[PDB]
Amino acid sequence: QVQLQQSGPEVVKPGASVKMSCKASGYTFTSYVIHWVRQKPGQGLDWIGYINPYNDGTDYDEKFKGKATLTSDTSTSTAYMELSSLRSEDTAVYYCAREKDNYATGAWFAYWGQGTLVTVSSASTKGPSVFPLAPCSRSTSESTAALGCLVKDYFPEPVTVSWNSGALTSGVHTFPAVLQSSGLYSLSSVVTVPSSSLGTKTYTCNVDHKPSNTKVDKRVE
Amino acid sequence: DIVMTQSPDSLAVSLGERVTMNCKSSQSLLYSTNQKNYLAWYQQKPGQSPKLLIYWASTRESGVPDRFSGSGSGTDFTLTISSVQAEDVAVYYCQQYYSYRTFGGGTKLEIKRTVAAPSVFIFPPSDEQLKSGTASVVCLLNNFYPREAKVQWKVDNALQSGNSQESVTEQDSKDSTYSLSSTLTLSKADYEKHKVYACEVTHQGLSSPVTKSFNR
Amino acid sequence: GVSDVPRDLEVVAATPTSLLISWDAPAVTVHSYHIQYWPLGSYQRYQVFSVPGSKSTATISGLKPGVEYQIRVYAETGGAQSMGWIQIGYRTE
Amino acid sequence: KKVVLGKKGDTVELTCTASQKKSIQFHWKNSNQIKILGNQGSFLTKGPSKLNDRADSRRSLWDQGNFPLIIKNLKIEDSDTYICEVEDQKEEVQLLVFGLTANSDQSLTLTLESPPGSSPSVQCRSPRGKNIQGGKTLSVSQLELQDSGTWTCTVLQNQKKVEFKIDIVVLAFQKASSIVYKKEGEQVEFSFPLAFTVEKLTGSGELWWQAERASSSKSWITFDLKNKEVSVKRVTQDPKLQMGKKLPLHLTLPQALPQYAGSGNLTLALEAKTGKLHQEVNLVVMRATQLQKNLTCEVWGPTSPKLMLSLKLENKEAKVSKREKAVWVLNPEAGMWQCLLSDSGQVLLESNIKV
Ligand SMILES: *[C@@H]1O[C@H](CO)[C@@H](O)[C@H](O)[C@H]1NC(C)=O
Repeated sequence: QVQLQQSGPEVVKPGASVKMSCKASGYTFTSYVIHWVRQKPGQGLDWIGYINPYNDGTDYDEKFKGKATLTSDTSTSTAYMELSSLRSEDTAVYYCAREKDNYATGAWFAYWGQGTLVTVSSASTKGPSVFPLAPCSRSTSESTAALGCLVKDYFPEPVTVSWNSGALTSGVHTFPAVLQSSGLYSLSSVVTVPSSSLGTKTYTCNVDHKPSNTKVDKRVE
Repeated sequence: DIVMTQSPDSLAVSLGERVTMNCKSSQSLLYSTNQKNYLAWYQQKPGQSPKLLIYWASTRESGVPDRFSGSGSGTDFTLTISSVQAEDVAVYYCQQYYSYRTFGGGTKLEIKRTVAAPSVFIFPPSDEQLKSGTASVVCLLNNFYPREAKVQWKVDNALQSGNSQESVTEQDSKDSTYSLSSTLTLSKADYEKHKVYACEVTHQGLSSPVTKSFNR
Repeated sequence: GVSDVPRDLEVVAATPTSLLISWDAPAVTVHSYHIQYWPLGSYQRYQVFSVPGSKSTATISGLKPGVEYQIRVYAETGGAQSMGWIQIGYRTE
Repeated sequence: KKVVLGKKGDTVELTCTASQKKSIQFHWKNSNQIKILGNQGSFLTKGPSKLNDRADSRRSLWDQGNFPLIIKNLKIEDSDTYICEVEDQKEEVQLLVFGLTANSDQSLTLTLESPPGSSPSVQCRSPRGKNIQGGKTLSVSQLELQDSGTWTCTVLQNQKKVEFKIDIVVLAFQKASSIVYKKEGEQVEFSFPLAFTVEKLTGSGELWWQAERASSSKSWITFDLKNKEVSVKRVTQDPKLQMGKKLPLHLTLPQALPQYAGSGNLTLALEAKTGKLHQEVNLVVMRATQLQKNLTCEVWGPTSPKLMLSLKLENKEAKVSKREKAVWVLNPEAGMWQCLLSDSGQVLLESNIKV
């Protein structure tokens, strides 16, 4: 089981540099080449560079010849990449990957990291308030009923939501966030259950925000 | 660099049908010595990282099911999904490793289903949000296939503009359907003033436009 | 842009005393190719000979076995391009 | 199994052996399962591959049980996976061949010829020791006359490396400048390598210099060049200059002194084209020494204002540093101090002194 685990999401002032990490485990860290890919929101993958952990050998793509810097800590078995003079465009998601095998036998990116979201901005990180979304009354003639949570005034993205400690996964829809006019994102999460089952089970949604380190579970009924 | 180009922009395919997705490279990827194409195919389902599908352009990864198959040689390559399952809603990328490592623009594969209407619901604002001073009124549309949906907010029979913020998912993996969330945000004082709230909806599946209303 | 440099220079086959090199011509018409060979490090001991711009190869005789050499080929255009060159290295048996 | 890297055009031998120390049937095939060569009894049967000319084997070792595959004049396209096949089991050896070549658009360019799918990183060290690291292509943007020796580039793929050596020659009268930094008392060497086009051609030249005092421009020597023969027309008594009779335009100063410092112009004209060729040369001189209890380190000549002088013990940190032309310390701590004139990244001149 080869794992690749990157940093969490971050906020970085414009012009400042962001140094992010990628921790490898499950193989000889100095024996395979590491690659970095940038993906902007809902856009294609842009290759950046590749680092050889053995001697910290370095080659980049021209687009990132100035920005991208790849180093590796052999003892901790971690690969880093830092971008310099961040710009508004540079807000994106960056992945770290590995070659399947060595010495040109396997050069395709087979094992992948989860991704790191860097929100290039000068605004302050803020905690999400979680509100319950419930029907006005349980008089619905139709069997299906709707329950939900309302995550409002959170910055920066991402926020992940799970229902009943991640147990409930049928008929759940977590919507992509929207930037409120105020300037903070506002996300809505909902789930479907039958009218007969309200009050039988207790429904609670788990909101987790990484830049703020906030986990608030809201009881909804 | 080697410029990779993927056609089409996005693709709509019906269930059980055959998919063809093309990747053409700037210069050749075929290596004359060992007669191997240095090209690979990747899947990315929403919210996840990319997944390896085909390596050497002719071979698939152990996890990959049997319906996917890689074809082509030289400069013109093609991914073929034998029978589209509902769970293949994803964006597929192609990459070369001959020199450096360049990707494609991507092809979004969307499934085309039978038309189905939305099951619509309205929520009032929670008491907890009202004690803070803000009223938010969310209107939900669930599992409607035609992505085209009209939602209008009427407050005491009055259209509202400029204050609604709407959000839509991508195509569900289980049944290939969509969902929408229109959110009306206003202050507590302005919310108290009016008595009746309702989101009116239109859809290709709804022969008569439908509304759901609540009263404070 | 509009370069005047010989390309894809390599050694086709060799003997402990002689090299035979081949190169690929540039875009422009070339009046003559100048083949300059010297031992590694010591530029002072070079010997250079000229071949006509239509000839693609040249033999290099009189070499010492087991010696690193440096080989440089220029291209001169008569129009007033410049003296461009591609350079490799090699070792005799 | 095995992994071998090679120099383009060089010769490598792929070792295969068997358990039985006798002559037995075997053959070689590449990644595409194509016959490279086989044996039929005593005879050696050639394979159908495009490697037919260069691939070969040594029949001397067949009795001893070794079955090597020899490839001479390696090409990058040769890099592939090869398989030794005796009828019982197969041994596999993967081969990568690199190459290094130098283009020129003053300025120089290096391209690393690489096999497909490789992920190589290449660092390169100058003759003076300056390291230039890069990917598949390196660019030598700015060159000075001093740094014109044999450069060494070491190429690394994963854990295996290969060394390349190539010469760089910087032309004198091109836009590249010459500069030499010397501690007081050392002999000074200037070289002006000539282009191969004009080296046979004939002309005349001389060298003008300016000292610490700008009152006068001395004009050290006048010299004549005919055939490939350098003869001197006039020399000043003050620097005991030596002009090489030999063709490489070589000029030596007997010992570096502070008065012998400053910018200079070397002008060569030629009866053929009658177009004045010029070349810019600088000499910077350091004096770092102790008089009784005083320690003084001064530098003379045309130095860019940006560089900085420092006095420092090699154990501790800089006891004094200014960007000026002179530095002085009184009653310094006991130890082996050092005076440095340096830019931001590297130290141009270092002098070691004992207090
Ligand atoms: C050492 O000699 C230099 C020479 O100019 C002088 O400037 C400095 O003051 C002297 N320091 C002493 C005598 O301590």
